[PDB]
Amino acid sequence: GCGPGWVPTPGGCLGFFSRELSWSRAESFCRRWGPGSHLAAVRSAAELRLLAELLNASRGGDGSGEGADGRVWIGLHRPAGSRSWRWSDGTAPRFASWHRTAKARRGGRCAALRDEEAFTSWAARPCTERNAFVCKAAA
Repeated sequence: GCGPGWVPTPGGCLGFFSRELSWSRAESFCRRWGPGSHLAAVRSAAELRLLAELLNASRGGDGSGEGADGRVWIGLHRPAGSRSWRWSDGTAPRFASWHRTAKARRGGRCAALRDEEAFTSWAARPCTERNAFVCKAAA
């Protein structure tokens, strides 16, 4: 039972926010909803499809929520000093949909879903970049 403005996903609720914030500020914003809330982690292709539907908003409405107009921050990032990327919600890596090009895998330590392919892949962006974002409040 997700509140107004949020949609169901396995294990919790998704919430898209159009306000543009740096990765860190977006992650903090998500954490402010309470324990278990973070920038959304994507654990499977099925989960990504639900996210794509929410962000593209090509045919679906509830009350007062539209779709994303650009790249969207998600919970994957590479802390300074670490060689691998990790999800901000504590889940171990299991699924990844990096845009398959060398350029999309460099240029920053934070990942954002791309609007180019209707939110089906993500790329590395400067963590200071201000982008819209999506939170997942896990049960």
